[PDB]
Amino acid sequence: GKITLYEDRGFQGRHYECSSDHPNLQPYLSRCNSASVDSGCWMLYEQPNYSGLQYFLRRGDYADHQQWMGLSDSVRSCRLIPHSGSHRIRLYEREDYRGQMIEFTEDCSCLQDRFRFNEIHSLNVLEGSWVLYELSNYRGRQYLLMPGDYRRYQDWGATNARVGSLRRVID
Repeated sequence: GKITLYEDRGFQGRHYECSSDHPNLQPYLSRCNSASVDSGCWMLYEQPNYSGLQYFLRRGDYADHQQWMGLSDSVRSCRLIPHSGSHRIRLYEREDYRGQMIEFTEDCSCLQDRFRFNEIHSLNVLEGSWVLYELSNYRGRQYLLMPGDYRRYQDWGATNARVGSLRRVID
């Protein structure tokens, strides 16, 4: 993967190129207003050490932060999301993997068309990396999920449990 991040809008000002996860971009860039993704799938974070608001970016050019749906010019850590060949996830109605459950191996643009819960309170990533979204059609807050256990909603970094769509990360 390769991404170039620029301080100024329209691919200007001081820039910095990443090829791996970077937990602290502050020594190399004091703001981020445009980005170019040459390869791979990336997650940008508003705060350092993979903290704060998250934004998914795929191969392409982003002339301003609103183009990746950011609300500010704070990008302070990033992750190169790992490729997978298969994806499988389970979502649960309540904490600790109880209540009604649903599984996906495809993208789901609208969770409520399959499930009947505006909120999801635990989940299991069995394969592949996924971006979870607060709202249907891949809108609202974004949360990266990677293979592993998520037993409450605060484990994917949310402060609420709204989930309305789910996308597989693919290159």
